[PDB]
Amino acid sequence: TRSSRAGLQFPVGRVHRLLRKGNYAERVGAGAPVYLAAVLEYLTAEILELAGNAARDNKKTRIIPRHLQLAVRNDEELNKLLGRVTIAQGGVLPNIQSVLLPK
Amino acid sequence: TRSSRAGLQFPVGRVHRLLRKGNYAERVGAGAPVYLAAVLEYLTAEILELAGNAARDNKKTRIIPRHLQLAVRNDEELNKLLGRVTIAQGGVLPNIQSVLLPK
Amino acid sequence: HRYRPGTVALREIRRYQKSTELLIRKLPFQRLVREIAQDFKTDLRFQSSAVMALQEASEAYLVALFEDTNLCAIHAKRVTIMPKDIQLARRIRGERA
Amino acid sequence: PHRYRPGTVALREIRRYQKSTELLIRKLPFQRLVREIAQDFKTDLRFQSSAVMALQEASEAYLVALFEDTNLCAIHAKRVTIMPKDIQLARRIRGER
Amino acid sequence: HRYRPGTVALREIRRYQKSTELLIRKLPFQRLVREIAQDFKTDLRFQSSAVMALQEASEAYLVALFEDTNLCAIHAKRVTIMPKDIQLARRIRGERA
Amino acid sequence: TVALREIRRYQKSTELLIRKLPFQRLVREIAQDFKTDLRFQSSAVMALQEASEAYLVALFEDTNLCAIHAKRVTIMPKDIQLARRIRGER
Amino acid sequence: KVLRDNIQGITKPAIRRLARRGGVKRISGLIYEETRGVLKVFLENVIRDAVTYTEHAKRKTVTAMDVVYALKRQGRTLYGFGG
Amino acid sequence: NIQGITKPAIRRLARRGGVKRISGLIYEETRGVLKVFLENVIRDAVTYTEHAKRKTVTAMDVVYALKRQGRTLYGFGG
Amino acid sequence: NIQGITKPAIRRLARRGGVKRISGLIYEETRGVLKVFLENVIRDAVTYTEHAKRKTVTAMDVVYALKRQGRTLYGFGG
Amino acid sequence: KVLRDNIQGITKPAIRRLARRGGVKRISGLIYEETRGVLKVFLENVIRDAVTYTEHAKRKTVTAMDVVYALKRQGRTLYGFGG
Amino acid sequence: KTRKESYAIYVYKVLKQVHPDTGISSKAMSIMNSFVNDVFERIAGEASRLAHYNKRSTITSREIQTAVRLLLPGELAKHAVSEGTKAVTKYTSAK
Amino acid sequence: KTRKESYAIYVYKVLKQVHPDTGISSKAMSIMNSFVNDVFERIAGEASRLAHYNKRSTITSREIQTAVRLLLPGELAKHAVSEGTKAVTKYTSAK
DNA sequence: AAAAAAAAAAAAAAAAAAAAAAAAAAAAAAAAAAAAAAAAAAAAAAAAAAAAAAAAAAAAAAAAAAAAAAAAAAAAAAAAAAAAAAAAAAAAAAAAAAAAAAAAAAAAAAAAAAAAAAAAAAAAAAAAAAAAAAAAAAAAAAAAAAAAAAAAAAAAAAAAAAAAAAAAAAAAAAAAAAAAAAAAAAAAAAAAAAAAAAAAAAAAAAA
DNA sequence: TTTTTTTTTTTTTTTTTTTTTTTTTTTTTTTTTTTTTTTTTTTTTTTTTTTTTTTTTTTTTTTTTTTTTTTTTTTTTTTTTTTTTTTTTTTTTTTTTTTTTTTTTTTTTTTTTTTTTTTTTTTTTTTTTTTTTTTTTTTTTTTTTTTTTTTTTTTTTTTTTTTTTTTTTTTTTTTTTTTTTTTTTTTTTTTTTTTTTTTTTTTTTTT
Repeated sequence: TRSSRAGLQFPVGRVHRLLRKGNYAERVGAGAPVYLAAVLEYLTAEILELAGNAARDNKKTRIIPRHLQLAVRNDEELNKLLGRVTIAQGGVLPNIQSVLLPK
Repeated sequence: TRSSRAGLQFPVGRVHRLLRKGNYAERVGAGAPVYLAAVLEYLTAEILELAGNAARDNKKTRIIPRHLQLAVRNDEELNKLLGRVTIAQGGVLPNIQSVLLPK
Repeated sequence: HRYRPGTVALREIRRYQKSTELLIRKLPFQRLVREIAQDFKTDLRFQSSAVMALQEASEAYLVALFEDTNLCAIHAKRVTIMPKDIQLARRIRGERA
Repeated sequence: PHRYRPGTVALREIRRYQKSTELLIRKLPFQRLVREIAQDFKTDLRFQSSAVMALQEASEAYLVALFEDTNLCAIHAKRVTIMPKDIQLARRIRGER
Repeated sequence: HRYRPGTVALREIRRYQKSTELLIRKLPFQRLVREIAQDFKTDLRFQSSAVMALQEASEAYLVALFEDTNLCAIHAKRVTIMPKDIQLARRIRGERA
Repeated sequence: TVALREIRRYQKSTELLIRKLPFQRLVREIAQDFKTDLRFQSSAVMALQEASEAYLVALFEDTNLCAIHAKRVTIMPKDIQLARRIRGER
Repeated sequence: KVLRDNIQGITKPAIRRLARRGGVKRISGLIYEETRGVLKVFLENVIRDAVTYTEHAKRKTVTAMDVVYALKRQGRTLYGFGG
Repeated sequence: NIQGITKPAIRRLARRGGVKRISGLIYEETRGVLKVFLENVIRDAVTYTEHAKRKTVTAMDVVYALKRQGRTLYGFGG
Repeated sequence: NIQGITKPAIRRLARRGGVKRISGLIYEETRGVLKVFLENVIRDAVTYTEHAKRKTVTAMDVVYALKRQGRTLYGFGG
Repeated sequence: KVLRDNIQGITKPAIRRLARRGGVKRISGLIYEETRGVLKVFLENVIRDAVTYTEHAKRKTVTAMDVVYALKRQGRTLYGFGG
Repeated sequence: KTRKESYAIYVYKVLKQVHPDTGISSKAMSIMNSFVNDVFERIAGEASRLAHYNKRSTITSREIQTAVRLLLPGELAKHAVSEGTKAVTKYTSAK
Repeated sequence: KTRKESYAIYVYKVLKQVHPDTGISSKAMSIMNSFVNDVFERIAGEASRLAHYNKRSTITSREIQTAVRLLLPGELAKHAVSEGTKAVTKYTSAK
């Protein structure tokens, strides 16, 4: 398939059909689905690697949404990317202000 | 026979139906359907008398929207009623500018 | 025998003022609107009722255009119309820029 | 005996007023006029200051709208000293009588 | 033995930040959903997915508001919450008209 | 008295408080610092103005409300910092 | 109290200023009369609206939202005063 | 189409409207004004036709679109 | 009815927010605020539901209503 | 030519003008710096957005349409030049 | 199929009243039906907006009469309100 | 019978590459699929926005390039342009 | 300081159910050729930036006065916090019910396309003179600004009266079910009015 | 000023088609009871405008000239106009063909209904302490005002370049077909996380 012919993992014909039904332009270039597939593949690779690091931190084998939330919340700019976004079984990080603890 | 009891023609039961299926509010004073019916017979009677006069003057037993547009356009107030309202194939009165007239 | 400009013109003015029926030939403008309506959606059948209503809406808009255009030409000290009148008029009305 | 060209202060205050958004109507005379028409219709109506002020800016906006329409019609009419004929032309084309 | 004020609060705070779960059992929340739903139309069968997402979203939103008020109290040099805090938080969030 | 006189006077109108010359100067500063060889739009400059004062004054009153929520009339930078914190931007 | 001759409260300089707001450059001395007349007629329209509204408002006091109602009736929709 | 409406057609229209003398550019200028108005009308028509999941723009939907544009016209069985 | 949100539950959620000392007044007013939140979401969701022309609400309606305000949530396969 | 220092050049009194526009009566003097910071970050964001638009347009100048594109992109809804 | 709403009988009898012998055109009665619908639409909308301006959810004759005096010209308005009073008193006389 | 679509195979492969010895919760998977669809629609809608802005009814990877430059944090953006250009050039050289 | 008290983390064993992997269904994309239209390349063109300069003046910056407001401290009330206790309902799994919503078919509309007939709309050429508009003339009107003056405006204060809020009735409007037919859909009859042909007379244009 | 030339407007006769009544029915309304609560109703008041006067001066009105603007004429050019002939493409009736929205109804799937017990929560009550508020100092920062100038703002000028139209050939993407191959679903397993239980030590609170 053209996926291999571009050296990617994503479904090029399927995603092109997605773009077609998208109703965004009458016609489009051929490499555009390749390009978007590549960037999405990069992003998913990054986020899954961070989640795997998190799973190492809590010493687990599978992947939990809480791991995802911890990973994203640890990095400031990634959070900025997912600003107004929230996640099922998200949770929040342990964050306590200085004066809150007793003395 | 609510209409006969109210002394009009338009169906008070049906007009009240159209009122409350207009879903305007929950409870309704009973005078509203009768009053609305009455004002409608008044207005249709006035416009119909004007149309009949225009038709018979036009030597036309049948009422035509030419007659209706004549009636509306002669009366400036009735024009005001149909301000942003136009007539179906009524047509324009002969209203020629003064200078365009032959000498 | 030759007739100078203006007389038969005004005769047609009054004849078309008394008349109201469609002057635009039905099928050509029907094709016009069929092709215009096709610009967005496809597999559109077309019942003649909406067709005729569209024609009449267009024609009423047009007659408003002409009456106000002639009025504007009067205001501009003319009896011949050039398009400056239509932009002025529609801008006064508020539709165009 | 200082003399500016006829219209110099006019245009200078043209920019000044366009760059300003202040009510030009004198407030007490406006409230008096509001009272005048209110008495014309039905007396015993307490005059809210907010209602009267709202009337003031709404009336002035209606005014200024008619002013650009009339002035631009006159300019289209190859004139700048607007005279009442342009005014009723503006009123008629707006539809108001 | 009786514990000093604050210990329970901090311990539960820590355990909840460790925790990841809803802190409202379903049935009252579902019943509230049901009694608010028909206020527009009766006989609406509900999706469990829908209602669960509703619960989660409500919880997230209110937790966000909680941190909002916590920051407010920090700004207040106070360690106790009170209504004008949430009023300010809502205003600055701008969700309230 | 004079400070609150300035309050009412500056809240009166919608004219452009800032001056064209320095504002355009900052425009070219924040332009050339990234990419060269750009001819600007005066209309773009006007939009830059309008947006800048709009956003700033938005911050101005809402931080003012925060500071009165801080029970005081003299402002503090941390008031602005909290305001932007809830504003959700970073 | 009833007052007459109140359309002249928009004095000649006031009319000239309002014209300058609309961009009118040169003004004939005849403009002021017609402007007074049209202001009179439309403002009578709006106060008729207000009088009707207040008479049905269980009120004997024309108020701001009454003016809003009169405006929105006469094709003058706008923000600012509620709704 | 836009020449399925011809110059003599524009003449007849202008005579109905009382216009006497016409410029050439008037023809195409008015044709374009018709184009834009008609296109806005049909855009509302179709959006609330297939909004009402219909393959064909109904005359009643036309009535709605025109009444939205404040140009109400009677005689369509509402 | 609306009191289904127990005040100890409110204390627990405050602890999730790390709140320390909580007055009673906060309870009822926050109950009202969340009620407002809920009515917004349900009205928008049913707007989409009738827009979908069904008398059974769907989770997709819920999520789309959420996105109507940028209230994006995951884990439900839009 | 060279570009330098104009950002700081903003007069503190102009900022205070804007603050009285903001209705703040009493003002600590320690605000001008962070106001500079926030304004410059916002405006650099928008100007870089504009530059990105223009470079994909292959045009050597800027456009107000691009300006409003960036404005709405960050979420600063505003008509007047469009819509 | 469908029993589409119409006012043909009522308008026809109104005709037979105002002009005892007068012909008809189908488009004329369609105009009449659409016109009556429009009257209902505008009057009802104004009446509801008035009823909510003074904070009441009961559709009484009071707000419809105030709306019609807002809308109809003086002659038409006063004649309409007198007609409404007549008709309502007639019905209240009966049951 | 409903044929709902996701990216379980694709996300599973990515899981393998970044962490060969790991599993997954289907909840996290649903989150990931919604994320995929979300980012896709955001970027594509902005591409269509550009298609209107540029007066061109066509989009290329260059369009997407500008769009992602708009949409993503700087470091991620430059990484992104790296792989996007690489993949596009690789495929174009390839067939 | 120092020690006990929960408490909570670390480790470990049972256990259960989730993840996932092989096979089948199926549904859809790669590959293939034809082509028809958007865009690129480019040359010209003209519109706007922009670079710079003097002239006018205004905004601001520093210094000094000054003053109020914020922050720190003291101290007391109390009200959430933190114990105890009793109580009840959330739930979780099973059993029940019932119905929301949809594919295949089906009956029925609803447009669309063509033959082609003829038939008047539209086209064009070609004459041609009138009108749009410039050049120029006549003129009149209104705008500018110094004076004088009317009264608006800013600011305080007095009162009575509109109506807003607080309890409380009534009464008015709604809900449901049996009684009962009405307002629309079809058929057929008939007469109102266009069709057609022509006559009377009156604007149009030449002398 | 008189006379010709259409050209329209008017009257008779045919027909046709549209209107109007009469038949069918079913889908809508009336009546009656029952409920009930919104809407009104009465009191309290209170504020909220209305009512006036002074002090400051601001806005309006007057006046003179000059001047500059609209209007009028004439002359030009061409701008439309008009006529007859040819072109044409409209549109109209009947026939094919599609096709296409709508609608029923089996199934099927999915939601809503009961039970219960029971437990873990909620609720409640009683100390209390830390938490909030409130009050005093004070000092210090933040401010206004004057002067100086260093600054901005305006208008030309000249450039120039930088966008912008159009035209051509290009890519190149779209369309339809076949094939072939992909993604999803089920079942099974196992393989993990979960639960519980014990041990450590770590702090909070008391001595």
